[PDB]
Amino acid sequence: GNDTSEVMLLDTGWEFSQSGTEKWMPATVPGTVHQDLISHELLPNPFYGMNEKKIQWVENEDWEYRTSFIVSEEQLNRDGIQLIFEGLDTYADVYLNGSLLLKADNMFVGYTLPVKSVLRKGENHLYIYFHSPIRQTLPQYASNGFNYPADNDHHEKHLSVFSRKAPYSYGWDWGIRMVTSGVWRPVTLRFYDIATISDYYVRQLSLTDENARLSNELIVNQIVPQKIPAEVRVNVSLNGTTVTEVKQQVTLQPGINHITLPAEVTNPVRWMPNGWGTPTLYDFSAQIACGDRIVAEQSHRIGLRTIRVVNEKDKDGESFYFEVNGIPMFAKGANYIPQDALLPNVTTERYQTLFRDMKEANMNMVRIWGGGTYENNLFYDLADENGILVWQDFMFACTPYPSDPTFLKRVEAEAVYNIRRLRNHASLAMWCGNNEILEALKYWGFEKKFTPEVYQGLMHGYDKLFRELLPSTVKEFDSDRFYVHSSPYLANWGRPESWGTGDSHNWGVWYGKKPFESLDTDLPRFMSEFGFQSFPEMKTIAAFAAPEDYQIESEVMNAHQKSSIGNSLIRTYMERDYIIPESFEDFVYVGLVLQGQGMRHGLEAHRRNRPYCMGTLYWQLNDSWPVVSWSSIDYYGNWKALHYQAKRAFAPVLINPIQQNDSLSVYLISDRLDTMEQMTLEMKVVDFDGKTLGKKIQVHSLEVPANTSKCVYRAKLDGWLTPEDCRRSFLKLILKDKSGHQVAESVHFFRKTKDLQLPPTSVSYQMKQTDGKCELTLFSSMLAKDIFIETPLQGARYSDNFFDLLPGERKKVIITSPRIKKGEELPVNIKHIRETY
Ligand SMILES: *[C@H]1[C@H](N)[C@H](CO)[C@@H](O)[C@H](O)[C@@H]1O
Ligand SMILES: [Br-]
Ligand SMILES: [Br-]
Ligand SMILES: [Br-]
Ligand SMILES: [Br-]
Ligand SMILES: [Br-]
Ligand SMILES: [Br-]
Ligand SMILES: [Cl-]
Ligand SMILES: [Cl-]
Ligand SMILES: [Cl-]
Ligand SMILES: [Cl-]
Ligand SMILES: [Cl-]
Ligand SMILES: [Cl-]
Ligand code: NA
Ligand code: NA
Repeated sequence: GNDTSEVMLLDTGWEFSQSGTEKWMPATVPGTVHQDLISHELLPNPFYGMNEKKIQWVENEDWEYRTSFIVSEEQLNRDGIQLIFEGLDTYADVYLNGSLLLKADNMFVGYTLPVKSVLRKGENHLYIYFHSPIRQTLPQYASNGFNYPADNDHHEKHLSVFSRKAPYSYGWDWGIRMVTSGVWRPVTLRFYDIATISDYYVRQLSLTDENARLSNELIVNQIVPQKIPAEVRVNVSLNGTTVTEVKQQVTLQPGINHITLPAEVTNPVRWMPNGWGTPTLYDFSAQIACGDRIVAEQSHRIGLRTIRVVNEKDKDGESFYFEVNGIPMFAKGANYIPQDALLPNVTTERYQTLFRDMKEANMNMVRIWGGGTYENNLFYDLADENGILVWQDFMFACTPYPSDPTFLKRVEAEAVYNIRRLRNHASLAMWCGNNEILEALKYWGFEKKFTPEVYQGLMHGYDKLFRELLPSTVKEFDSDRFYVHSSPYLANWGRPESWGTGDSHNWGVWYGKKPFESLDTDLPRFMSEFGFQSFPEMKTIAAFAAPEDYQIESEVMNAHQKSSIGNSLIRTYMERDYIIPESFEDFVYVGLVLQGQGMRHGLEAHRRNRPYCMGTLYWQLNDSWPVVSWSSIDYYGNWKALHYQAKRAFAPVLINPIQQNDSLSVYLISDRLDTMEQMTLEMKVVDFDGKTLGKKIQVHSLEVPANTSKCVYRAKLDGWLTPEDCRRSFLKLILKDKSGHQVAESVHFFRKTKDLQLPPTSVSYQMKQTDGKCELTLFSSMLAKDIFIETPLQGARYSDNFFDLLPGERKKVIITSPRIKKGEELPVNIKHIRETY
């Protein structure tokens, strides 16, 4: 960083051409073939209506990129010059001034190339030829004798498995097929003296409250022929002030040098996850000094913490949980997918907003699921500074893969590159070999699809990749981080004997058609996947569809559904709990309410059942395009009802009323580090007009210990509420400390929404609108159920939404958007259940 090197970004002056046309046009780099075409209206909007079919032709053509740049005489006399490609998608021939520098074959590898002997004083010409990844792999497929069973690869021929390229680019059961190419990450040229730091690893040797012991491991590449005396320095600082400083004398030899400097931090300030404290980061800087001058420098942000994954046999089967700084931590978060069909269109602002969405929803963990990418350095920096643990899959999902020597050598290159790239992040907690490949080999009926000899080949192939190569590479390069070969590693949703062993993917809800209530009984040791779909709200549907298409199974809505079951299954689930509205608009509103309430029920069952269950990661956080899917946040950044419900279900203190077998239990759930003493629970039945039925019920002298779920109240329904009252009232619950200050509250309904006697009502609101802001006060004299405050403004944020407005209780809501202007009244439309029939 702060050294005598000069860096030139090659981010301007690029042109592209469809190969064999000789027509050139301006391009943006980093970027994609598809975005470059869109920018010159050579493709329609890939996301609108039926346009998916209309853009498939791009994957059959080859594509060429070129730029030129100036090098001075002074630059050419530096000791060394490197050209760095952080990403090429995928089969790319790189030519500089007549030299073939590189034949790239892995989207997930960065390439560092020496170019000083090939550079010229004046103009320099860089050309890149991108072979179609389809045409490049058709002969490979022809030679194979069988088709890999990759059902998410939306083509007769399943060519995805032969290419180290983002699996979802070929299609997915929530995804558009956009098999793109190009310079997907930045290109840089570094001019320097003596040497570069190829790698800086801060290895934590031990950590106690009294001391942290580190080993600073440096790989230094020396480009000059002489022996060079040098001083290696490491500076450890906190908030700009030096904590400790160490140095070592060396003489650097030509080529690779290994340097190790120990360092200690007495009374260390620990990194803590979101909800448990501050995600404190130290600045570790390494310098190579030759005389006056600092020839190379590299820094990392470093969090001092311990992370142990506990996976041991016990009385219930096999445990699966995270211990952070010595304390077992119930996991709360979601599975993350790519934010766009076109990865470089995802901006810094969009990454910062997604981490804001996770932190505000009380999350402490994200799984980077194995059909996407190894994410960019910014994703992992934001995880570090927001206290969110990362579960990292390798990029293999839902099919067996090849295991021939050439293919395994490509995989080894990506594994070593991305382990060294990511191993200094505080957030990084564990590596996972793949998503569901063992499950697929055991249970998806491959015995019947292939010969005995091919099935046998697939099974031996699984072990070579997932039980040998990947675990050895983690042992060698990240030896204190946990690795598991697959998620889920043994449990099957169809086999209850197996649920006590490791993590679960519960396909029972959605694919199995089970009701949401099944989640109270079908418990795992750790839920790493479960979910339910929704249509996104109307302002997103209008981005891909017209009013002619507003039907659950129109041609266009079916084109924005990629699951087998499809859109009618949502109708099937809705009927069990809600009256089905006639309006499409009203159906969509109720679908959002449905997904939120059903999933929140599962999240609550998982926390309630700790310590048998030690975490829950729902499917899925986010969307790559305008689509019907399992997401809690649509493509445009709009929170669905699920996201507000995840935030509530993940609250550090939670009152959880649960009704089973005509009785009510109330559990108090805490992920706090401190115990709470002398607490009062208070409850009160209130009818849909605001009249108390009976007296208040009070439970005193309650203890809520750190990191526990405990029952503190049970009562039969017969003898308390009339069946008529269960249709016409709700329970208010509140938790207060010794002094009577409120620390939590909850609302309970005794019957399904469709069996409620909801009074017709209207929600009135006053509005005060300034620049960037609108403050609403809401009022109804009768209960309004599950209200949705709807506005046309894309990405508008709400203090709250998708909540019950209680009878004669005024409610303040704040709406923020940089697009909100004083004197330009924001349109507001307030929906509620009773209005839909
Ligand atoms: C789980 C997800 N629910 C889908 C199938 O139900 C599919 O994306 C994949 O199997 C995921 O792991
Ligand atoms: Br060089
Ligand atoms: Br180099
Ligand atoms: Br050495
Ligand atoms: Br990047
Ligand atoms: Br293993
Ligand atoms: Br019941
Ligand atoms: Cl020196
Ligand atoms: Cl937490
Ligand atoms: Cl076969
Ligand atoms: Cl219909
Ligand atoms: Cl309820
Ligand atoms: Cl009404
Ligand atoms: Na990079
Ligand atoms: Na919990």
